[PDB]
Amino acid sequence: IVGGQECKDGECPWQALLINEENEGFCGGTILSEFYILTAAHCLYQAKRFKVRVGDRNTEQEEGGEAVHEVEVVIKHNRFTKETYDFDIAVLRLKTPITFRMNVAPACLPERDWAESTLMTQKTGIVSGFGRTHEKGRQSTRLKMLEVPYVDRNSCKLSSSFIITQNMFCAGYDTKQEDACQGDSGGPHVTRFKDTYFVTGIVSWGEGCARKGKYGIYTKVTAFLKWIDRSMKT
Amino acid sequence: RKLCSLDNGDCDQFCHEEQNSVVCSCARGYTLADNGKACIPTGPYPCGKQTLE
Ligand SMILES: C[C@@H](C(=O)N1CCOCC1)N1CC[C@H](NS(=O)(=O)/C=C/c2ccc(Cl)cc2)C1=O
Ligand SMILES: [Ca+2]
Ligand SMILES: [Mg+2]
Repeated sequence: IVGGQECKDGECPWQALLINEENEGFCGGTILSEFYILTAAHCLYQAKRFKVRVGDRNTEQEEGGEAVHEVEVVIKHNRFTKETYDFDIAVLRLKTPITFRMNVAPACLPERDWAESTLMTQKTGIVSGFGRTHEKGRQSTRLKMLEVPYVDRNSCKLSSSFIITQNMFCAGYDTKQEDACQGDSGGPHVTRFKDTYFVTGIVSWGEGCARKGKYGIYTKVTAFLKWIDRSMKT
Repeated sequence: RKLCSLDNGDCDQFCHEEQNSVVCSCARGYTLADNGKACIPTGPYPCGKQTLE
């Protein structure tokens, strides 16, 4: 996350981090239930063996809420493609269930029509992660969150050098220095409505991080709700 | 602005329109209250809520 603020105690409880053999985070995820994590399909080609960590806000201290979970099944969308990052979505089933507590809780899955007419028409969403703090910087040891305005679809298309499919949406700023970055991919994009937070996107890609005239591109979760429902039953 | 487009039809969460009438509903893990508008958590740590203690 470039810019933004620290997630304070209990504020980002649905955050998950995919960690490699060296115990280092390389992608984010969203807690959907005791057994399921939502992430990006492209993230699955960034490590041979990985695990999921939850309830962590500071990677350099033991806060007491941390839990590591092994992955039992990887469910990648069969239409995903590395050329365009179209269908950039995956679901992970965990070997053991997540025990909810302080800093460990799921985000709600919305219904499609209501989310598109009501959530995606709000001014902003919230993105979060332990990714780079600037395009060429190091990864954050602190979990960060950032408010990102929804961006007009036409303007977004005009700004992009790569195709924007029906499965993607844009969020962020034209010139202001705030955006998601490398390391945040796979992470949560949520929308608040009456003090309840709903999953609206997955951190997907961008031409760098926080560049002038460029926005953050997210997988459009509302297009994949039936797919997510199926994946969570098998 | 009518029904669901007028302040979410007074619903806490999901709003839909059936036969010129607002019908409210809730995310998994909540139940619709007696007033047919508010959403009540069925157990501890319900989805979408920042944790307190
Ligand atoms: C343009 C994009 C990219 O390479 N692709 C592959 C083909 O399909 C389209 C996307 N790029 C360029 C490099 C960049 N990598 S990154 O580590 O800087 C990711 C940053 C990022 C910024 C904002 C959001 Cl919301 C998500 C990721 C990248 O993805
Ligand atoms: Ca820690
Ligand atoms: Mg920009």
